[PDB]
Amino acid sequence: RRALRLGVNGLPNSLEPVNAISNVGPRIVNQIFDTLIARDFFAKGAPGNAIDLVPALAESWERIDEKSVRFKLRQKVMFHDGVELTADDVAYTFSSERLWGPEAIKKIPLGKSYSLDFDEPVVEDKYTVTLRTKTPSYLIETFVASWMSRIVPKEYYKKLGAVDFGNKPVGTGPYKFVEFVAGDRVVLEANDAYWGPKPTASKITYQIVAEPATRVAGLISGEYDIITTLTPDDIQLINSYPDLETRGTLIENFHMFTFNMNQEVFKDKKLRRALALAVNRPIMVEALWKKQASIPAGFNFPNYGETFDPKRKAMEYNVEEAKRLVKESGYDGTPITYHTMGNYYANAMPALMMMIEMWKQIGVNVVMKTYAPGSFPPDNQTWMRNWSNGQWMTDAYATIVPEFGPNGQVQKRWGWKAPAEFNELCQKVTVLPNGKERFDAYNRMRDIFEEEAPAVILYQPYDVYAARKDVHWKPVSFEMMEFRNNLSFG
Ligand SMILES: O=P(O)(O[C@@H]1[C@@H](O)[C@H](O)[C@@H](CO)O[C@H]1O)O[C@@H]1[C@@H](O)[C@H](O)[C@@H](CO)O[C@@H]1O
Repeated sequence: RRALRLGVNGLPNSLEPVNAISNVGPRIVNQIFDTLIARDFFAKGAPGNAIDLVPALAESWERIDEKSVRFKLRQKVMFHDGVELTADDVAYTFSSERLWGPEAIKKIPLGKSYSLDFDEPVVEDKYTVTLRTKTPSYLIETFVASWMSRIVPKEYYKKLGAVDFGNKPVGTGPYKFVEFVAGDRVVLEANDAYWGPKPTASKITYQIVAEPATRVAGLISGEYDIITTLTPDDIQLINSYPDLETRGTLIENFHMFTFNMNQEVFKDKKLRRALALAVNRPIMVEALWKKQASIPAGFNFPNYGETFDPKRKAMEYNVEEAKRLVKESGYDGTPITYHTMGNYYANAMPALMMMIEMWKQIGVNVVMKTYAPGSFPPDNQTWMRNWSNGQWMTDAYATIVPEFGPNGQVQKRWGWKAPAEFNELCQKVTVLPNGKERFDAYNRMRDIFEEEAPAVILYQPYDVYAARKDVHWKPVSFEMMEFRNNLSFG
């Protein structure tokens, strides 16, 4: 079989699947591991955006009541080191010890804040396990299909510990670990003992090429089979080569900028709001995205299903109100830094250059500060920074509650003093079933989010890849690459 060569924007600092949650980790850990339930993006001929959930490590499952789901595990599934998958591995994956309890904070810093209100799993037998929540949760199934729920081997993971496991991962997935050179490459090889569709590449190499121009050159020269994280300005050149093409899709993620609200100038909402109200998103979408990016009506996305609000108004744009907020905030004209890891995010620096000019027109002076991969700056040296959030559930709970809620990092680490009402609503939507009360609570949370501006949503990126026409592979509407029954050569 052909070896697959990928030129990527970046690499995660660990292959521990929860710590690898980012724009760059899932395309790798999706190959090493499996989940109990998987999303089939290609269900019923869909162009990589189907919402259908299908059996994966769980052959079947059944919701018992408002807070428990029983899973019947596929038998004779082997981890890469030979160990057979059992309910004990699944129980460990979703345990207090490894994932969501207080002891897990050191190993998986965001484990607890991104998890449901789990109770300890119950192992019924070697192939039967029940996942439970202490309080009602109708999100167990969507959680279990998500990037939080890749199944790790209990004994091997405990032996190494989360850090060393992150450098030598073992999973049940179609590709097994070969090597990891931090900040340079990850190499995987075919797991020919895979339980599902057999791997079609002999090897996969994820080679970091941080500068997108160099990545495009690598595809043109024949060094890479597929490249990631391009902008729509690269489409015409790549498609001019008869043996190459672009493959793009709008993904269930939003780009944003956010603030270190421990900094004096951002403790209060006024200047955060001034900066938010001066962003002309449609002009950025036209200039940098060739109309392909999508601007959402607040923290509100169609993948939320029953908790998506299609009637919501656009996020405000008001240059004159922004000018008045700069004056009322007492802002004295001092430059404010905005950190970016180059173009880790497609259009990060071009968007920042536009926003710097928009902010100059309201009297705020912003300056770019770049940081290298793996060297995220110290928190107290950051003021503004760019970020993104993958919308990882078929529900509005994610990402507003896990990221911006009372137990989340935006309030605890980055100092957002959220109104008490916002936190009360976060607690309510966590346990309520779908209905008018829950739907209205998310809309009020969205309104407070826009009023407070702890972050400023820019748009959903149009994720552009480029590939050799002789490498058959279709993108999916999420920040990952799927190769199961979706990778062939010739
Ligand atoms: O690639 P990202 O946008 O964010 C990562 C961030 O996690 C990491 O600290 C930083 C330094 O290496 O690099 C990127 O900015 O990944 C986010 C993730 O942080 C978030 O938890 C998830 C759900 O909201 O969405 C991702 O897109």
